Amino acid sequence: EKDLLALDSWKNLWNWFNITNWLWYIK
Repeated sequence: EKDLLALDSWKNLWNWFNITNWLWYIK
């Protein structure tokens, strides 16, 4: 129950990119 595409384990990578956090200053 832990393949490579385990969305439960990928959720960590999708949260890694916090562009909305550093993008707050691009506007």
